[PDB]
Amino acid sequence: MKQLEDKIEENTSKIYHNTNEIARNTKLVG
Amino acid sequence: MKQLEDKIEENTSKIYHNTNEIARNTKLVG
Amino acid sequence: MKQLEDKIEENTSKIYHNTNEIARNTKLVG
Repeated sequence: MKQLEDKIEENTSKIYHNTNEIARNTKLVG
Repeated sequence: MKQLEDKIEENTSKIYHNTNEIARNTKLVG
Repeated sequence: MKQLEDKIEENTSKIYHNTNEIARNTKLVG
């Protein structure tokens, strides 16, 4: 369970940062 | 298993939406 | 464990590719 939870959280964090950078680019292309 | 599967699916959904927004921005920057 | 690990890795790969495309768009909007 716990190492798998660690891997999922690493992906959750990568997704978080990507979502912010996508939003930044969305604003610039507007 | 099942709560972990729930978390993975939440990430799969976030990735799905991000992929669509990235494609949108890709088209605009072309 | 193993099928769940497979699903996590599929997400890790999708995130990898999205990160590269986001970087590409970031450079173009600069």
